[PDB]
Amino acid sequence: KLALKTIDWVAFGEIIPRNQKAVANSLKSWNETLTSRLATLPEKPPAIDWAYYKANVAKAGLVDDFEKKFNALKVPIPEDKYTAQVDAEEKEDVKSCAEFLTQSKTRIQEYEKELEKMRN
Amino acid sequence: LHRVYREVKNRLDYHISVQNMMRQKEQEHMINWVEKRVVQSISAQQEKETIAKCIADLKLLSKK
Repeated sequence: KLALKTIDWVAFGEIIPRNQKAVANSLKSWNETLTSRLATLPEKPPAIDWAYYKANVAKAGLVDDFEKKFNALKVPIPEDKYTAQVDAEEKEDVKSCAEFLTQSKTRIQEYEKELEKMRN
Repeated sequence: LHRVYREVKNRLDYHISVQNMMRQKEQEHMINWVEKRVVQSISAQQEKETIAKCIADLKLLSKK
């Protein structure tokens, strides 16, 4: 079972600069593609009627050999060598997060200070 | 996972397809071999020219 950070798409639409809409588009479709894909690609494949094959063979314990070999062959799960995003994120927080937010707050302060005066 | 399945099953099915082909072939030459031994039975055996006039005169009759 997978974890999958939930996602509201209209927000995602609203955070991409225009010069980057391209990327964002491809990112969306891949997701959709990928999703469709998993809907159709089953967790595991059909089993294998070993008895039947054992029932119709000719080379001796080939089937026995195979059933054994099949089971307790552990297929590797692919390394996630791909989360450099975590990094590209933390980076854009240096950027977006703090820097902008800090300045926005300060501007909201002065505005407020400016409404202060005007009350008197 | 799917690939392992397909490939193994594929190796298995090969044996069946082969086996099946052998059977067919052989039983071709087998039932066909029948032909050339029966074309030898009538062409030869002058006593298979008697079993000719036989079964055949049993045609005219029945029909009528």
